[PDB]
This record gives sequence, C-alpha cells and structure tokens, in this order.
Amino acid sequence: ANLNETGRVLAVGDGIARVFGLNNIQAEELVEFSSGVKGMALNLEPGQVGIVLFGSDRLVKEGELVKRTGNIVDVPVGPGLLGRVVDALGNPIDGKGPIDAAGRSRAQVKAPGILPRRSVHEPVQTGLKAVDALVPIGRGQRELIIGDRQTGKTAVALDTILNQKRWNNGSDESKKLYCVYVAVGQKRSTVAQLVQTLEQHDAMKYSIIVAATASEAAPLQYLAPFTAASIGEWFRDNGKHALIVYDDLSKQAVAYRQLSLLLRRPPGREAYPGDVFYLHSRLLERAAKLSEKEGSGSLTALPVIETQGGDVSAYIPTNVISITDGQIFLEAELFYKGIRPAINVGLSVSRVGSAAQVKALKQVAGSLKLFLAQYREVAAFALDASTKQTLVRGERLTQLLKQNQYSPLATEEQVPLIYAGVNGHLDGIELSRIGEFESSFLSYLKSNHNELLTEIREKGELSKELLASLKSATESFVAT
Amino acid sequence: NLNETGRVLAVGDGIARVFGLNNIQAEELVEFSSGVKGMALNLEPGQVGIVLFGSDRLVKEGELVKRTGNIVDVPVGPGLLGRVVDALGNPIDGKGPIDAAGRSRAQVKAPGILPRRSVHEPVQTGLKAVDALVPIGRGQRELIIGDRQTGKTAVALDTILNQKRWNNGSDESKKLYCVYVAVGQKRSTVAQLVQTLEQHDAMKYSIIVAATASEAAPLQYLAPFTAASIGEWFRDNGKHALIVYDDLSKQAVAYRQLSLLLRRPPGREAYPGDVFYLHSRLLERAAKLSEKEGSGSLTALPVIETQGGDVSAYIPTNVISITDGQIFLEAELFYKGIRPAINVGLSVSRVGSAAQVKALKQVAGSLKLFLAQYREVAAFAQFGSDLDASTKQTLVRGERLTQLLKQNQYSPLATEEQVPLIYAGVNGHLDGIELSRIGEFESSFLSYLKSNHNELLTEIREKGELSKELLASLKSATESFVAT
Amino acid sequence: TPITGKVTAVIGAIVDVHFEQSELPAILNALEIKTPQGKLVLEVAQHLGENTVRTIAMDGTEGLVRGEKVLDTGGPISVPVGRETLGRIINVIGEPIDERGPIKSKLRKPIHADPPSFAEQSTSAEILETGIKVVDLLAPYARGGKIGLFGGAGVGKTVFIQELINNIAKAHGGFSVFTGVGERTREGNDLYREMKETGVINLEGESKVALVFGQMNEPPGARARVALTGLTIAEYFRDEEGQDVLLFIDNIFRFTQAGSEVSALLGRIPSAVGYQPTLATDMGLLQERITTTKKGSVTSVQAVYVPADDLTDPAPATTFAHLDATTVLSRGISELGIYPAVDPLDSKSRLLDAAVVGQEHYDVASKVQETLQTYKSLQDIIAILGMDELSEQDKLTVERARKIQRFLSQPFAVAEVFTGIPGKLVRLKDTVASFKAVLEGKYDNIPEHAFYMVGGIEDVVAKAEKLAA
Amino acid sequence: AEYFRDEEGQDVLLFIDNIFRFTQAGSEVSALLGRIPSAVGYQPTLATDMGLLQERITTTKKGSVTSVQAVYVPADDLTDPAPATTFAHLDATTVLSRGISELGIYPAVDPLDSKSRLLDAAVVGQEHYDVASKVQETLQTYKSLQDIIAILGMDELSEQDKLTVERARKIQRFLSQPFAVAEVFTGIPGKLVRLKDTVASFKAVLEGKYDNIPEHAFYMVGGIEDVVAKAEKLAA
Amino acid sequence: AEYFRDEEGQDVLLFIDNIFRFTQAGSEVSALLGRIPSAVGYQPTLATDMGLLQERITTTKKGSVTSVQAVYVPADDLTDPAPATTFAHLDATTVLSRGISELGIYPAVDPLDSKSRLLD
Amino acid sequence: SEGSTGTPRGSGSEDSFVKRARATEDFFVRQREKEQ
Amino acid sequence: QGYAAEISARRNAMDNASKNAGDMINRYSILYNRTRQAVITNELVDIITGASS
Ligand SMILES: Nc1ncnc2c1ncn2[C@@H]1O[C@H](COP(=O)(O)OP(=O)(O)O)[C@@H](O)[C@H]1O
Ligand SMILES: Nc1ncnc2c1ncn2[C@@H]1O[C@H](COP(=O)(O)OP(=O)(O)O)[C@@H](O)[C@H]1O
Ligand SMILES: Nc1ncnc2c1ncn2[C@@H]1O[C@H](COP(=O)(O)OP(=O)(O)O)[C@@H](O)[C@H]1O
Ligand SMILES: [Mg+2]
Ligand SMILES: [Mg+2]
Ligand SMILES: [Mg+2]
Repeated sequence: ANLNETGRVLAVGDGIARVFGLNNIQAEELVEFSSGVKGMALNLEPGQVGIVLFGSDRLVKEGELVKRTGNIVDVPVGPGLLGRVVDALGNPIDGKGPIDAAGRSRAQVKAPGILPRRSVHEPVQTGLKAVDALVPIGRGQRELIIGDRQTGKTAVALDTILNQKRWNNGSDESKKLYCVYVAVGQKRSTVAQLVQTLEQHDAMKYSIIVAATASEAAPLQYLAPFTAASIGEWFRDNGKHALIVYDDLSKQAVAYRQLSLLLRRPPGREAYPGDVFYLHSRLLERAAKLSEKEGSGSLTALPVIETQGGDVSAYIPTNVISITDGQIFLEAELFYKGIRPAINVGLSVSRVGSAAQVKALKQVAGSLKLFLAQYREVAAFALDASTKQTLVRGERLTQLLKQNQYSPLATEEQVPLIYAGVNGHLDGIELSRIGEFESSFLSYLKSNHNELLTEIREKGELSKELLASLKSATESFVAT
Repeated sequence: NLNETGRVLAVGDGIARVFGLNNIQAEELVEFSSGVKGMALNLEPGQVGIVLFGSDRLVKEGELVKRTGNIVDVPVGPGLLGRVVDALGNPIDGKGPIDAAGRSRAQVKAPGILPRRSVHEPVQTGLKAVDALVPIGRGQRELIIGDRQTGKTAVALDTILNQKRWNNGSDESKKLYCVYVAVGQKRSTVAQLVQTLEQHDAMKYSIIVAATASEAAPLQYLAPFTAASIGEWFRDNGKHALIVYDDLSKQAVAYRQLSLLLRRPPGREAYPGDVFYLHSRLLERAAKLSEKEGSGSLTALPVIETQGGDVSAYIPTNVISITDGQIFLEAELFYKGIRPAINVGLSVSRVGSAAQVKALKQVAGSLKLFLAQYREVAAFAQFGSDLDASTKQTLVRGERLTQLLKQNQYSPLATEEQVPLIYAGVNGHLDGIELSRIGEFESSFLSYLKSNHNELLTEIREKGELSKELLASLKSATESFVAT
Repeated sequence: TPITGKVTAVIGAIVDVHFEQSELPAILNALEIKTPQGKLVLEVAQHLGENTVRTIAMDGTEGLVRGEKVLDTGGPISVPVGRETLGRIINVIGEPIDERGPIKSKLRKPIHADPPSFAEQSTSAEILETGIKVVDLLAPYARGGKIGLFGGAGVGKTVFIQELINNIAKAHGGFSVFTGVGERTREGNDLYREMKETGVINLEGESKVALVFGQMNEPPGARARVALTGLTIAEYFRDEEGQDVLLFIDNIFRFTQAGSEVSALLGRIPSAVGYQPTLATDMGLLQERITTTKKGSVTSVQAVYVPADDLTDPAPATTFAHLDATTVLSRGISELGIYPAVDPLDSKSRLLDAAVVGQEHYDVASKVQETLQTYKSLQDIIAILGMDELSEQDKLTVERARKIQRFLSQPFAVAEVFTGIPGKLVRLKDTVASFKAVLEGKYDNIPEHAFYMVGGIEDVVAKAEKLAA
Repeated sequence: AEYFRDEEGQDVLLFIDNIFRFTQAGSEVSALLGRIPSAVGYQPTLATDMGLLQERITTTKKGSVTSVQAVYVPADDLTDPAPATTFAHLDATTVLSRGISELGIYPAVDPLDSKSRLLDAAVVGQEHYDVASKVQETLQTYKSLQDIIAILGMDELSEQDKLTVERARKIQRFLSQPFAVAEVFTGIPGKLVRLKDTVASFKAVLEGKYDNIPEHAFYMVGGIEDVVAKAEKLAA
Repeated sequence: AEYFRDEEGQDVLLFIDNIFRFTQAGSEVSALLGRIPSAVGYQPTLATDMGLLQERITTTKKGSVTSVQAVYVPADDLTDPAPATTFAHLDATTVLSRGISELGIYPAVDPLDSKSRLLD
Repeated sequence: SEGSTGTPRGSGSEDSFVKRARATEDFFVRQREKEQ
Repeated sequence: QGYAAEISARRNAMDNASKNAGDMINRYSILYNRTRQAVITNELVDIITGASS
C-alpha cells in the first residue's frame, strides 16, 4: 500500500470518484482504476482526491485500488494518426490496430501569444461557390458555422474536407491541408457513415476523426475537442496546415454543464457554469497562423453551433460569436426553399477573409455580397422598372450559388460561373436552366478554353488580357 | 480575556469570523488591531460573524478584536451642517473633526401612531410640475423613480437649492435642513454635486453622507440609516429636515452582498429574506411630529433606479408600496427634452392638496385632470380628424401648459413666481401665444411683475393665499401683459 | 530567510497554502511556486483558518502537487511603471511578452491600490470631440471622463474602440495605455502591428502607448487582474508625471466574468444569475481608480460586453453607474446595416447640456431625439397596417426620421476593409449644422440612400447628385 | 374579535389592512428558520399558515364575525402565491384595477372580476340577479367590440353595437362614486346610495330610459336622481 | 428487441410510447437523487440519458433494431430540451395530422411535414 | 381574449392599437353627445 | 368605379395586415418560449441557492 502513488476509492457517484491517498498526484493527472476505466484528478483536497471518470459509474466501486499514471491528461499526436479514427483519449476505435505516434501532447495547451503569430493571408478553399465567393476562409482563422438543426452545417464542413483532395494529392506541401473532424455528442452510426463517405471519396487518408458519441460519458465529450486540437497542433507546430471541425460545440457545452452541475458548481445563465465561455475561448484560441520564425504552420477551426429556433442571442451562440473571426449563418427558411448552402448573406461574415480570398475570385465577385443582401431586401417588399432588373439578377445569382452536396468545385471552375452571373450574361436565360448552364459551360470551357482555366489555376489572378479573353468565351457560349 | 476581546479565526471578502468576544452585543462596533472597524451581525455558539467597515487586506488570522461596548452609532447635531461625512460620520471633506451635539444609534424606532400629526406644511421644490401636480409635505415620503439618467438626482437637487429662500431668513419654522445620502455612486458624482451646492451657497444648510461605489458593502448598507439619525436630530428638536436617499437600489444590493457573505440563506433573487424591512424601517422614520413632541419633521425623497422602465421588479415594487406616492420619471419624455420628465398620470402624492400652498391650489384647480383632458385629445390628432373646435380650445391649451411646465435645471421658482404662471396658463391667457415663445414669455412676465406689480407678489408670498380681491388684481395684470 | 508554505489543496484556479510558522501572508500578497519553466504566481484571497490561506493562481495549476513549496514575496503583484513601459507589451504580472528584454524601469508598483479620495477629486465639463456624428451630436464624451461602449456579440465594440484610438490617440499629446482583457490574442497582434505602422509605437525611437494583455486564452486569475495592471501604469503617468492619460480597455466585462469563474471555488454563495456577491464592490474598487484628480486626468474608453444581448444582465447593468457617457450598440440596428450600430435613444451623456454645448446644439439634439422617438412609437402600426394608415404629419416625420437614422451612420477608417468605403471624420460643428438643416426641412426632396454612410451634409448633396446621374 | 364573538355573543366587525403583510412577514424570516424556500421566495408553510389564521375568522353558533381584509397584490400580479391563496377564504372579493383607476373611475373596481357567494336570485331576488347579469353581459360584449373598434373603426358596428358601446360607457361611469373619505382627493362631497336605489337605477338604464342623457351625468354621482340633476346642470 | 437482432439476425421494430415519459422519469429520478436540475428543470444528464438508450437502436452485422417513437412536445415548444435532445436522434418523422383524415385520407400523414434524412 | 386588443389596461402596457381604439371611440361619443 | 377600387385596395391591405400579423405571432411565439424556459430556470436557481445554504 504505497499511498503516494496509489489510492483507495472512498465513494463513487454522479460521474465522480472520491479517492483516499494518491499523495503525489498532480492536479489534472490521468489515473487508472482496477477495472481499467480512466479518470482525471480534478480536486486535490486534504485527505482525498476528486476524480472525474472517463467512463460509466458501474466500472468503479468503493474500496477499489487506484493508480497514478504520472501524466497530465494527454493524447498521442503526429502524422501516423492520418487515416485513423480515435476516441477522446486517442485510442483507435476503427479496428486497424495501434496508433503510430510521434509523441504525446497534453489535452490543454495554452494558445500562442502575440509574437509567434502572423496575420492570415492564405486561402482555405471550400469548393462551395457561396462560401468562397461570399465568406472566404483563411488559414489560421476561426469561422463559426451556425444554424438550427438540419440546415446543412455538417455538410459545409464535409464539403470543405472533400475539397482538399485537390492539393493533398500534389507535391506542394505548403498548399496541403490535413483535416481533423471532431464528432461530439453525435450518433455513432452517423459518424461511422461519415467515415465511409470520406473513404469513398479518398479523403480519409488525410483526415483524422476524433469521436465522443452520444452514449459516451460527458467528460469524454467535453475532452474530445481539446485532444483533437493537440492532434491538429502537431501539423501547425511542424510547418504544416490543418483544418479542425468541432461538430458540435453546443453538445460539448451541454456535456460540460452536466459535469458542472453534478460537481455542484452554481448554475448561471441557462444553467451553464460561469466558465462555459472559457471552455470555448481556450479551445478556439489554439487555432492560429504562425510566423516564419515559427515554421509558418496553421490550424484553422470551423466550430459548429446548433441554435434553437434561430436564437442567435442565446448564451452559447453569443459566447462563440464573440470568440470566432466571423460566422456562416445557415437559415432554415432558405434551406426549406432549396437554397443550399442556406447562407444568410447579410448575417454571414468572414473578418480576416478578404485578404485570403483567391484574387481571381475577388475580382469577379465585386459587390456580389452587398447586392445579394440588398436584392433579398427588395424581393421581400416585392412593378418599378429598376427594381425588376435587380430582381432578375438576384434570382439568377441565387440559383447560380446553389450546389449539390459532395460536389466542391475548383477555383478556376468557380470564377467563370460567377463572372457570367455578375456581368449580366445570365439575365436572358430561364431560371430552370441555370444548373444546365453550369455543367455545359464548364464542359465547353474544359475542352475549348483549357488554357484559360489553366492560367486562372496557376496565377490565381486575372490580367486585363485574361479577363477580356473570358468575356469573349462567355458571350460565345451564351449565344449557343 | 475572551469576554471583551476576540481572535480572528478567518477573514475574507469583508467578513471576519471571530473566536471569543463572549459579552458582545448584536450590532456592536468592534475594533481590529490593525485599525479597521467592524460590526457584529452573527452571534453564534462558537464564533461571531463581523462585517468590515473597510478593507480586509490588513486583518489576519489570530489578530485581536476589541469590543467597543457601543451599538453602531453616528454623531448628530447642527454642527454637521456644511460637512461631508462617510457612513460612520467620519469627515471626508478634509476640514477636521466633526462638531457633534451627541451620538445616535444607526437604527432607531420610527415615531409611533401617537407622536404624529397629519402632514400639512409644504416642502416647496421650486419645480412647476412638482409643486403644482405632486405637492410634497413636511413629514412625507415621496419616491423618485426611473431609469438611469432620467433626472432623478436633478429633481432632488433643485429641491435642496430652493430652500435658500427660507434658510437665509431667521424664522426657524419655515427652514428646511437638507441631508443628501450618496449610496453606491461614483466619488466624482458626489464631488460634482457638492461643488454645485457650494456654488449656490447651499452647503451651509446641507449635510452629505457618502458611501461610494468602492466602499465596503456594510458602509453602503449603513449610510441611509446613519443619515436618517442625522436628519432626526432636526426632527426631534422642533426643526425640519429633508433627506434624499440616492439610491435605495444600490443599498439593497449592498445589503444582499454582506448577507450572502455572512452565509445567511438568501430569498428572492438572492436578496435577504427581509429586504423589504430594510427599506420599510428606514422610510417609516420620516414623520411629521405632534405639537406635544415639538412639531418637527423629516421628509424623505428615496430614489429607486429602474431598468428599461420596469417598475414591476422586486425592489422597485417594495419601495413603491412604502412611500406616500411616487414621482415617475420617464425616458421617453426626457429624450424629447420635456424636463423634468414627470409622467403626470402616474406620479401621485397620496398626501394631496393638504401639503400644497393654498394660493397654488387655487390657480391650478383642474391642472392635473386638465392634462388628462389634454392627453385624451393627444390621441385625436394622429387619428387624423380635424373636428371638435371646442376641443381645439383644450387641444391648444394643453400643449402650451406642457411647455409651461418645462424647466431648466438649477433654476427653482418661488411660489409667488409660480402662481402667476399657472394662472396665466390655466385660464387660457396663453392660448394665443406662439409655442416657441412661452419660454421667453415666462421670464419677461416675471420681470414685469417685479418692475410694476411688486406688491402683488409680496401679497402671495406673505399670505400664501389669493383673496377675491387679489384674484382679479392678478387677472387684470395678466390681461394687461398679453398685449406685450 | 523568507516565509514559506506548502500547497494543501488545488481546484482549478484556487490554491490553498498552509504556513507552518506563526506568520501568514496578507490578503492580496503575491506568492510564488518555483517551476522548471519559471514561477507560478498566486494572489492571496482569504485566510481560511488553521494557518491556511486561499489563493488565486495567475496561471494554470495543472501539475501542482500537494506539498509543493510556496514563497511569500511580502507584497502584492507589482508591475513596472513610467516611460520604460511605452512601446512595450506586458502581461498581468509585469513581465515583458514582446521578446525585447527587461523593462528597465526605475520603479515597480503594486497592482492593487486605493482609489483617489473624495478630497482629491477634480470635476470638469470639457467635451472630447470624437469626429463621430452620433456621439458628438447626441451624447458627447467627456475629457478626463469614463466612456463605456456596450454591445452584444459582434455588433461593433472593437471596431468602435479602434476608431476612437485612430481619431484621438495620435493628437492627444499625453500617453495612452491599452489593456486587452479576455479578448482575442489575434486582435492584440493586429493592434501591435497597426500602432507600429502609425508610429504611435516606435521600437527604435519614442513611443506614446503602453500595451498590457491577458486575453481569452488565459486562466481566470489572469483575466481578473490584468486590468489592474494596465490601470496601475496609467495611475503613475497621472500622479507622478501629472499627465493627461488615455486608458483604453477591451473588454472590461471579462474582468467581471473572470471573477465569476472563481467565485464558487472561493466558497461564496452565488448571487443573481450565478454572479459573485461582490460584483458591485469588486467593480467599484476598479472603476473608482479610473478617475481624474488634481494631479492629472484619465480619459477612459471601455468596451463592455453584453451577455446574450441582455442589458439587464448584472455585469453590464452594474457598469452603467460608473460612466459619464455610454454608447449602446444594438443588434437590431446593426442588422439594418447602420454602422456604427449606435442606439440614439439609450446612449447617454452627462454633457448634453445647453450650458456645455450651447443652446443651438442642445436643441438640434432634442429635435433629432423627438423625431426618432415619434418614429419608434409608430412601429406597431407601420408593421401591421402599412405606411398608408398614418396621418400626413406622421408620414413626414417617419420620412425625416428614416433619413436621420441613415445620416447617423458613418464610414469608419478602421472599417475601410469591411465597407470598401473611405473613413469619414465629421467635425462637431458641421454635425450640428448638417442636422439642424435636415430638421428645418431643407433636404426633404433628397432620397434616403443619400444620407447613408457618408460624412457631412455636403456629402449628402454630393451623393444625391451622383444618384441622380 | 374572537372574545366579543364567543363570550359577549356579539356581531363583530374585523377590519384588516393589510393581510398580505402577514404572509410577507413570514416570508422575511423563513430562510433563517432553516426552511428550503418554495416558489417566488415564499415559505413552504404559506397555505397552512394562512389557513390557521383565516379559519379562526369565521361565524359560529355563539356569534358572528364579518371581516374586511385589504389584500395587497404585488406588481398587480393576481397569480402571486400570496393573493392567490387568499381567494379560497373569501365569501366575496372586491378586485381593484390600475387599468380602471387610470381612467378616473374610483372606486377602481373591476365590475367583472369581483365575485360574491351571495349574487344569487335566491338571496337578492330574481330582479337584482338579472340586472347584475345583464350589466356584466353589456360590459363583456363591450370588450369584444373595443377590439373591432381598434382595427376596423366605427363603420363595421351595427346600430345595436353602437348603442351597446354607448350604454356600457355610461354603466362604467355610473359605477364610480365619490367617497366621503376621498373628499380631499375628489373635492366632491361623498355620496351613499342605498341598495334598492342601485338596482332600480341600473335597471332603468338597462331598459333604455336614459339613452338621451350624456355620459358625464353618470360619472362621479350617487343614485339615478343625482344623474338627472347633473344632466340639467350641464345643459346650463 | 436486441436479442432478436443479435441471436436471430432479424430486422426488429421497437416501439416506444411515449419517449418523453422516459425523459420525464429520468428527470424525476435525478431530482430525487438530489442532483441539481438543469435548464427548464430537466436532469443534468439529459443528453447522455437519451444517448444510452438511443445508441443501442442501430444496425450491426447480424441485423437491425429500428424504432418508432411517440414524441410528446411540452407546451408545443419544439425548442424544449426534451424534444430538442430527442430530435438529434431522429432519422425520420411520420406526422399524422387532424387537418388530414377529416378530408378522409388514411393513413392521415401530412406528406410535406413528414420528413426523412434518408430521402437522399 | 375578448378586449385583448382594444380595451385599456394600464398605462405602460399600451399598444398603439389600444391608443387608437380609445381615440376613434372618444371622438364618436363626442359627436353623438354634441348632436343630442 | 372608385368604390370598386377602394374595396379591392382594402382587400389587398387586409390580406397584408393579416399576413404581417401572422409573422408577428411567430416572432412572439418564439420569444414567449425563450422567456418561458428562462423563467423556469431562473425560478429554480433561486430555489437551489436557498437549499444549498
Ligand atoms: N447542398 C445540399 N443540397 C442538398 N441537400 C443537402 C445539401 N447540404 C445538405 N443537404 C442535406 O440536408 C440535410 C441536413 O444537412 P446536415 O449537414 O446534416 O445539416 P446539420 O449539420 O445543420 O444538421 C442532410 O440530409 C443533407 O444530406
Ligand atoms: N430639468 C432638466 N432640464 C434639463 N436637463 C436636465 C434636467 N434634469 C436633468 N437633466 C440632465 O440629465 C443629466 C442626468 O440627470 P440626473 O438627474 O443625473 O438623472 P439620474 O439621477 O436619474 O441618473 C444631467 O446631467 C442633466 O444634464
Ligand atoms: N463600424 C463598422 N462598419 C462596418 N462594419 C462593422 C462596423 N463595426 C462592426 N462591424 C461589423 O461587425 C463585425 C464585428 O465587429 P466587432 O467590433 O469585432 O464586434 P464586437 O467587438 O462587439 O464583438 C465586424 O467584423 C464587421 O463585420
Ligand atoms: Mg450536423
Ligand atoms: Mg442620480
Ligand atoms: Mg471585440
């Protein structure tokens, strides 16, 4: 009985074990119980230690032995995690055997300060016409995805991931983007299916999935985004780029509230504890663009928040809006009418986004964001002649920005489409033919103006000569 | 010796738990060896709970605590006039020790049923809207209530400025000594306020009790009580005092703080169980005393700060149900710049005309229901209809009456100045003047009455009434001035 | 040899320490635990009894073991003061975080101090011209005063305070302190670069501004104290150098929030909405130091976050009593595209006063406010029945108010990226005249959009002619 | 009061202002007595505490107690546990209203919300009951019209509808009364109107005998006679 | 239900009427155990309680348990914690309306209000 | 429900719809009382 | 003609006013429920705090 390294369980309940002993235990140290369930040393008091269980209460009894691990809650990290699916503690759950780790990192790592940072300036290309044109995301940014249930939030994140195959297959390491997807509170089957979808599109080989699902103990769900960030940080810290999706942080907050209430911390606004903002701010701060001195790596975050009945004014939504660098707001009414992605243009913004939009796309989309917000305002009140034309464009543009799931487009495919719409060349075509237009126009360009698309892809910018050449190509196709 | 002294067991958040002090009285002042003072509020079997009247930075475990033998008290007397003190009577103006006639407990029983007499004397605010529509009497408690920056302090401050007329005189029975209590306000707000009082030579008859926002919660809790005792010295010795409690919202919050930290289980909204009592026992101390007891009085103007006009909130509703009516300041009015922003229909004085100068009661016969006759026809205009030419008469009048009741700050009017103005407005002598010139009309009309009808004003001033002779003399002087 | 204790308890930010000997450290003292990285600073909060004190950590406590040795420094957390802080970046415990070596200041001062006494107050009524139409017209700021910018998540607090820095901080003459409390680390990175590029900070020369940061990545102890740190530096410029100091704080709510994270750990029964019972006093002990004395002036601009858009939330609610002027930003106004999203009714100033701004100014404001009020009052009818159901006098007022609403909007220079529209800085005098003229009816023939997002009235006329083309 | 009732055999009157302050007082010390609070900051013993007081204020075979209790209603909320729990103890309830009072109608009695055990044909006679019932129907129907008037205006009201409006408006005013003790507030000397007067006067108005008399005649007066007298006085 | 799936490789139906009562009973038990109630009075473990049931209703290699659940909506508020948490698990809805059926249509299912994540 | 739009409850609970109901109505009574 | 134009315009306005009112009802229903939830939580928090001490 070495009471320094070891302890006896005094009581167990409400996800908590009170333990006698463990005199040399560190605050926030991982422990192991007889049955093999793990826990975290939360309160070191005199004569006892309060331990939060990473599993069911059934797995711990009074009188049972508990052992120190010697480790603050940590997680394996490194490129060997690519293609794998793990639980909140980094255990493989995909059946493919042990993880090959470059090392271990603590779950809680303080975000970089002012000095190791540099402003974001590189694009995160989503492949979604509406996002890349209207709310472009940069590497190192945090961009909230927010809306009610079944408004397309996961789908936005999933299409962004599928889009990365374009560079992740190339040899240019700076353009690559490794993807971390964090399922918090989700259905296990949903996550299993999502992983199959990623495998079907050959996206899994550059993705890591950290899952803490609806039946897993609240602390595991609370933990998953942090261990996941540490996993993402390995890329950030070693001159590379990662994208992490927290799907979703509403459910992480609910799991953290469960613990807080069971530990008897005073409930505040909507019963959440006082530190529920800090839960999210400590997390999202870790996404960052690092300076040259620091390797130039980045971690970009797409946290997800589910609102209830459009309530963006609620505690958690407002917490996260006041952490991130903008939001993509997804609206149920637009989703119902088949406007998908269901982006509310007027409420969606990307703070540090313009500096990191592909220039060609910036050029062809001038006013597109303001116009669309104004157009919707007009369509709401709607036979003035001027306001009949604004109505003509916006209807075409709206239609143009619709996109099927799982079909992200290259930037050189997006600019010709947006150029057409924004410059009237669709004002004449029938609404029901805009989709037919897109695929035909792209086929045409891919076989007749391939060098056009090539210069757009390679230079990322349009000269007066290249712009004019694009005008010619559009008019020529419009006629036929 | 554990009977007269004690030892700090624990201290934090302005609370000290003390071993010993066996003979201590509930609510007794104690001294800590570092110099800070406290008040014993919890007497429990093994320990005493003490709330600190200062910082606990210097209190420590094991440190000695000494009984003072005294229930928490404050200095009182006329020597406090022109002074600025903290909640315990310590000077904070930098003008040396307080000239005290004696010492009163902070908590003192209100006068009973018997020692009182019905409120019958005016507290003349000098505010046209107040004095005419919601007159306040000596011994009355009248609430001032409204959102922040709606004019609440301004109303009370003008009232204090007005008392200059009688205080400069020698007749002690018409004098009104002023106590201003700053509870949870910024120091600079209080400093600005006493600068004003000094500039209008009003400090000489004022006493300022200050427990500002950075000061320990027990001081903010206590200030209105010690200030009451200060005001009662006047009440008890045949004189008359006005006390402003600015504000009781912040006092309730301070009471909550210390009570939670004493670990007393809270009630509604975490306020203490007896939060109503906190205010009811305070305001009941305002009273008009009987002839047998010297005829003295204390009049209270408590201030309550609402949020977003919510008068149905816990504490506002508590105080509303205590006072003898309320002056209700509304932001909607204050933004238009109709100031003071008194909602006439909702502001009441439960004492009534009994407290009003008779001359003013005469000239403003219907004025309050006349602004219910006008408020009625205010809805007729956006109805769009252009009828009731008889209505047009009252329709125009009210709009001029509203402009007449507007009043700049720091500019209170004597009754002899008010009475003419109200007479002019009520009888429709204004119905033919332009709205934008009612301002200049006032200051000229009163120049004209001072220049020529100087005996007319002196009449109203001395007699406080209008005889049928004066009523027509004024009528004649009015119809006269209309033609420039 | 110094006084030493042992850690006996750890929960989150709160660390209990036992002292074996007779002498306990005073409340507010800084304690130190030696770490291989350096040291963890602890602030003493309470004496618990039995030779044990409760403390609040200034950094993360993971790793701490019961028994770990603790040293009393004999005094509170202290910070460098004076001109050697200018152009530097400092954390909550006075250490440089800008990788430019020690701050070679003559003196260090404790971050806790009594506010100036009643005797030491010095009151004034000097207007501070901002160049922002809605503020200068309807609720002017006060020199040596306290200014609060209230707003829910994402409505414009930081953009606003940055425009004020842009408009005021260069041509001030005195020094500035900016304190980031519980906000975005990236925003600090941005601000540092921006201040270098305006010369306000000058690494190889003279600097005008000190930067202090403890952002939303920090544990609560640090977020709770870092405002005191920036404040202490401002106090020194004020008292010892008699300076007119600017103190900018984004975001002061984060101090109160931090307080609420540790409150239960400290043993306090919670007050309304889960806040600490010491809410008002804690706030008073901070704000009352941010004031103007006979030795010098402090002008303070503070962003004040509004939880869940609720202005009656205890934190912003209690902040109101401390300010001379208050700009309240509204989500409903921001969604209409009015920036700055100022709520013209609800933002206030001690200074909107004929004695201070002159009768003309005062009266223009009152009429603008009256017009906006009339328009608000009619929102019911408008939305249900339509514009057709108003009187003709009321139609006009609504027309005029909608133009006033738009005319109150303004392109900020720091917003040029968001807007694509060059920043405008409108003189107070021109704001008065321009609005006077609009009230008088002189521009009823001009369409609405011409008032939107411009400067003075000349720009309205200009834009109207452009829109005619 | 109980001694007078039981030993002196008396018919006692017990006046209480204000009975809410009894429940409130209990509230104020409840936490310090060690009780967990109930809803709205009230003691858990609220109902039984009130029972143990109210059930004593009754009428026995030895004698009679008639009590009039003023019941404060915090923030005008009749659902507040304190007033709410009081209703069951009362044979008759006089419900005042800020809405009524702000229209100048004193006493500010809500004509519909106030109730009595004794509003019964068997008790007051079939005439009385019928008058009351149709006054109440008139006032209810009035409310429903005030809606249509708000949106649609006057043009969609039948000729009977407009008559209902007119009569209800007179009825409302006719329910006002100058009180003797309110003399300082009113200026007007107080009136006392016998019950028979009241029923007769209201029946007459319900039938139609005063459809030609303007509103102001019904406001702040006593019986039907004082109406006609005021009507003629305003003619001059 | 699980046994039919695990042992006999079936595609089982599990019916629960009413799922809200499972939630409500969880809340009562939680209150009685002295646990601090969460938003709207529900149990702090609302979402994990639900998860420990729902996650067992799934497809394996042997077969499947599919579940049809009566869902009561307190105060008709779909944003109420009970349905809101339940809905996270729903793959589809069958909405029977009284608006329908009165028109003589059976099964009285609203063909537009009824939705499936699998109509893909 | 009946009178929920039209009838005057407390000042400080007023619609514009309550305000107009009393306006269009008071005018009507005035006209009829004037004629009689 | 002017009469048939006024009925038609009133039927137009009444269709609008009715549609707008419907939206208002939806916005206030949503507001009602947020407030309903908050009141239940807030009332309960008071109770919890009183029980803890
Ligand atoms: N662009 C799209 N076009 C068509 N269907 C889509 C599109 N995006 C998403 N969906 C479908 O909408 C439903 C909900 O989307 P999901 O990503 O689950 O939203 P959420 O994460 O907000 O709950 C899914 O059935 C998904 O297949
Ligand atoms: N009668 C008045 N006329 C003009 N301005 C006034 C008047 N009363 C108050 N004010 C203005 O309102 C500002 C704040 O009013 P104050 O009395 O402090 O309200 P509150 O005490 O409710 O916060 C004052 O600084 C003054 O400028
Ligand atoms: N003055 C402004 N002009 C244009 N847009 C603004 C302005 N102020 C704020 N915004 C918009 O609001 C977003 C959030 O502003 P920010 O100041 O960060 O809000 P906050 O600090 O209150 O959370 C900005 O990125 C911008 O899109
Ligand atoms: Mg999803
Ligand atoms: Mg004030
Ligand atoms: Mg900000």
